[PDB]
Amino acid sequence: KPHRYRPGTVALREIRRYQKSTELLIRKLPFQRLVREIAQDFKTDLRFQSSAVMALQEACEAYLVGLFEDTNLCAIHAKRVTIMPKDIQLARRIRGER
Amino acid sequence: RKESYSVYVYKVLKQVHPDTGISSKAMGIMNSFVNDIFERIAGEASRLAHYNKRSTITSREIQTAVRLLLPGELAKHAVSEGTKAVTKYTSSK
Amino acid sequence: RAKAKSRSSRAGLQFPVGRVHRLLRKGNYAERVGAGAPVYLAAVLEYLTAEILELAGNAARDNKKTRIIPRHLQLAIRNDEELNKLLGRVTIAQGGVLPNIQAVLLPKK
Amino acid sequence: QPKLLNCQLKEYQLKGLNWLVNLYEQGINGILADEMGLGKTVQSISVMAYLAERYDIWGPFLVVAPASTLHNWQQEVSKFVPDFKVLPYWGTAADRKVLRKFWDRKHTTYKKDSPFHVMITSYQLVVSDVAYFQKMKWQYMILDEAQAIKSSQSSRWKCLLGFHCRNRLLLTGTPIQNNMQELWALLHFIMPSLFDSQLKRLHMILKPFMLRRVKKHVQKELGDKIEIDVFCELSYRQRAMYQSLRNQISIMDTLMNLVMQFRKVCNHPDLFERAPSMARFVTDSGKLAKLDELLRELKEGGHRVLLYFQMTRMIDLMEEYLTYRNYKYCRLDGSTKLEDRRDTVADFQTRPEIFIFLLSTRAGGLGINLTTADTVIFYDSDWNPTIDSQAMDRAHRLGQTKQVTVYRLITRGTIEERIRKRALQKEEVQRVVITGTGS
Amino acid sequence: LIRKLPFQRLVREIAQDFKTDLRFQSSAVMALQEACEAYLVGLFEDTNLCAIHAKRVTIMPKDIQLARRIRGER
Amino acid sequence: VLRDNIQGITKPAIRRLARRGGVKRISGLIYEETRGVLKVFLENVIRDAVTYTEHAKRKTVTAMDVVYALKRQ
Amino acid sequence: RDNIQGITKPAIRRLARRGGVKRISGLIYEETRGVLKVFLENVIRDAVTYTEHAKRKTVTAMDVVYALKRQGRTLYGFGG
DNA sequence: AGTAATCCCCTTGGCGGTTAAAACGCGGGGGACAGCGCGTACGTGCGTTTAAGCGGTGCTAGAGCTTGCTACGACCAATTGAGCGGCCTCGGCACCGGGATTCTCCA
DNA sequence: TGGAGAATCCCGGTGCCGAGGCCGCTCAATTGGTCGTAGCAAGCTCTAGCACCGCTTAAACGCACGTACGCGCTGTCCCCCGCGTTTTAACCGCCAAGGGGATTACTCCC
Ligand SMILES: Nc1ncnc2c1ncn2[C@@H]1O[C@H](COP(=O)(O)OP(=O)(O)O)[C@@H](O)[C@H]1O
Ligand code: ALF
Ligand SMILES: [Mg+2]
Repeated sequence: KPHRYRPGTVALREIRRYQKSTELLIRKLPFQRLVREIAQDFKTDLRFQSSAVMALQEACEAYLVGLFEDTNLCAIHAKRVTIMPKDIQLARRIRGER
Repeated sequence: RKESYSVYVYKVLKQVHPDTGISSKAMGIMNSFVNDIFERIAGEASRLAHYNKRSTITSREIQTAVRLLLPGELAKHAVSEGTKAVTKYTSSK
Repeated sequence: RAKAKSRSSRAGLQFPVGRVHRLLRKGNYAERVGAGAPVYLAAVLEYLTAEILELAGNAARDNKKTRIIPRHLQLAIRNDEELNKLLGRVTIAQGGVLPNIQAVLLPKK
Repeated sequence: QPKLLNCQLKEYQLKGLNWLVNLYEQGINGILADEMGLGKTVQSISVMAYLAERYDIWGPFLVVAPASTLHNWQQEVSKFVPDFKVLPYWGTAADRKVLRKFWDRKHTTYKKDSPFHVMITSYQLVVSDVAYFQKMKWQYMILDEAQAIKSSQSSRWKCLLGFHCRNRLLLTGTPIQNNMQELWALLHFIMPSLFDSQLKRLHMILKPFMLRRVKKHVQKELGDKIEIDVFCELSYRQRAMYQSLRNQISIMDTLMNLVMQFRKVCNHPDLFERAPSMARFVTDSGKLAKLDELLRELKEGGHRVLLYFQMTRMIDLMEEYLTYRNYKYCRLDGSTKLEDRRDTVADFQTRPEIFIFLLSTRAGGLGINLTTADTVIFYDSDWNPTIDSQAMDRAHRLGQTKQVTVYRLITRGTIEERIRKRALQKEEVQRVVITGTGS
Repeated sequence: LIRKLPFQRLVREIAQDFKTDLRFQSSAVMALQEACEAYLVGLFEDTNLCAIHAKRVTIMPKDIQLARRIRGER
Repeated sequence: VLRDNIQGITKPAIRRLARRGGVKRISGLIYEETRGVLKVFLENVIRDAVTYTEHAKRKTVTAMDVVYALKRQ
Repeated sequence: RDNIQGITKPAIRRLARRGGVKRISGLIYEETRGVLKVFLENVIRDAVTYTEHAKRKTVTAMDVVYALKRQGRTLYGFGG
């Protein structure tokens, strides 16, 4: 029989890994292509500096990491340990994005 | 020819922590921090002059700006540092 | 033609009272810039730079590092209540986050 | 002569070395203005090898060339002194940064151990890296085809003027070019203490500062440039366009536009707007018809041909025509990278299966050998006559294997007439302003 | 909604910390009151969503604290 | 000196403000929590409004000083 | 094209770990992709507006930083 | 003074591989969620009393505006040295490996 | 309580690349004098902010009391986690291209 950590144990071990670190968590090349797509939707035959798509990635990831915190507090404010779409929808409505 | 605060940041760093270095990316955030707070103060000083109908950005404008933009204890310590720097610029030339 | 000594040296500052005078003019914040206004501002810019780097040098020392890193700036800025209030809408490149796990998430007995 | 050369100088080149040495030892500058193909790139090496063997100067020597010539220098310098140490300062910025590591400032005269004696670079690099070319001092400078300097308003004149160089030598094909102030820029460059800012007196004051031998007196085995100004004729499509475009002159009062727009359709109407078949494409240009006929006659003759174009888009259209027929070819224009220039010139010179070389007038005209061609066709002509002369003498050159012939595809009745007439005038004027060996 | 006189006295009481014997223009009080009522109304909205999200209908102090925490007021 | 005037925003007033926010039912602990919210807000408005007042060396706080304090929120 | 699907499930997981989240409904992932692109659809259009109004045919790092700063998300490190 | 060629540089695109990250399958566990019972805590209504609101009176602090001038900043030309771009190097930090200590889970 | 084993830490070694200091120079900060004006100063006007009184009645408070709703408990089931397998595309490097921006040449027009 294999040894097995319980459900939720490695979620905590992962939290302690992605907190306490600074690496970018979205893969570089996929984010570039999404940015180029959204750029095409606004102005064709644009170009981007490397530091422009880096600057744009850093702002996005910080926005999503900071958003999840507010949804975790919504989840934890209900009885739940699990975040659900209605927590994002409440968080963004309290923030005033929604 | 670009211009940077890096040499002035180093000469503050080597005062507060003469042993301690700074990485270029950290120095970049120091440039961004100085630029952002310089412009935030000057922006309020502009508005304080504008509100008063005055053509001059005095040290009085920057004092009232500093007491608006900074938290209560950073405000008082900064106002202290600023008021003595001017008081030693005055009584020189 | 006397031997020039910088307006910073006379004010007693590292930060450049000259650039702060020019930049207060180039930005056209107002028509006229007082003589002491660049001095007062250059002193506050120098002071706040020391506040950041004092706490960040401590945090660098805690990490057993000789050299300050964007991580240490974030830790300093968020640990100090007033820097955190001064920068509560600023994202720092490669700052990361504070280690913070909500109490309910830690395992039961 | 310096035994370091591992080569003989020719008779005329040895007197040329003596002149160049005399100017150096007397502390004065001059122009080596020998006719194209007589060997100025060799006399330039001989004086460095003398400064090595006679005085152990061993550099630093700066050698500034047009970009397509830079491999001609790199190779021939290595030939005419096997022991010289050559720095090839060209490439991307990162490559030049790696090359610049060898610019020792600390010795103003280089030891024979120094990592170079001679440095070859582009007329664009000396202006692009000027801040690095300043903060340096040169024992000698060659400007390898100095008619590039002839505009005193050019930055490459303003910059190279002040490089802190103890002596300077210009090589040129014919220095007189458009006029006399455009000569003074070359004279001021070498001797700004003397010249600062009647046509009988010049011959007696340029003589100390110029040497100007000519290929009737030198290399007599290079039989004359047989030439056929063809005076071919428009075709129906071109003349419909030409008349519709010449009508614009009647409406006018814009030749600054139209002379190009006229010469575009003089070359091929598909440059203006494209037609679907080779029968139309060959025959709807009077030039391309007469060219295709002549190329057939030449290929049956076993000739190998250089075609010069003024418009690079015509090198594309000609390259369609060539690929739609049986002809193996090379291309060399100002869009090519320098290694492509090196190899295509070497490829053409390697093997006689290649029929035709397409060359742009300027990028392909200036200064590297094509001595296994035998026929030169100006499909279009340079409106400065001197540049067509350099192009002709890339074939008509020392080592030229066979009797050269030259063709020029003048379209009768077009704006092409004005251009070759005025080139004919200007080459006459240029022989008013010079005739005589110099020294 | 708030009674005018006890808001004036609240304003006076608060202001006395910063400068003794300030004066307040009558319009300046209303500009503070109309901002405070609008701020409290707009916060109770955000708390009511927190209650409704936690399946309560009765708003509770942890709803105010969650509203402010997400608005960044704390 | 004045004191305890934060009890001048009564509990019915907090009801009206909550009902205007759509609240159906109100915990009895809200009423003191609302005062800890209003006080921390109204302090940091008036701090700026007075800082704008005294800069012009005046003594009445004007509606313009309030507007500039709110504009700093 | 749908490079929004290139914001994969593990990446959204990693971001939620840094956000301190223990357990994630599988419905969160498609919600998070919708939220991310609505962010990018505002920052890039302002960053492009800067490049267009300043008459350049490339987008620089500082165009983004002005675009962020103008929407209240000041970024230090990329100029700024 | 114009327009076209030439040449630099820097961004985009493609090709190959290699391996690290994403996707997929599957058991089970424990957390989401509906259901239940109670009890206490909030909404309602009434009688009480408290002071907010209004109309009216009185005073003076000080907001707001004009006059007069000189102290202070704008403007220019000559001087110079503080600050930037380029080049070099060695030491700090990362990355690895291997044994030591810690923590988690089923017994 | 123990134990096994995975996961996290530590200690020393390796090496590489970026931090810290040096060098040349330019151009931006400083010195010196001029000149205009604005805002600091003294002075008048009267607005409106503060204070007090007295009345009215609508708003606030204390209390009774019913029942609507918050909260801990119980049961279930479904669905997201932990771990092995399969596979795909992100990363790296190297070559091409093209494009654009600066410069240079030559002619026509003024
Ligand atoms: N003395 C010589 N011995 C052998 N070859 C020579 C000599 N002089 C010139 N050549 C050849 O003449 C050819 C063209 O000479 P070059 O100097 O390049 O002409 P240009 O005057 O246009 O530079 C070169 O290939 C060179 O090898
Ligand atoms: F001197 Al030449 F082509 F004539 F290089
Ligand atoms: Mg030559």
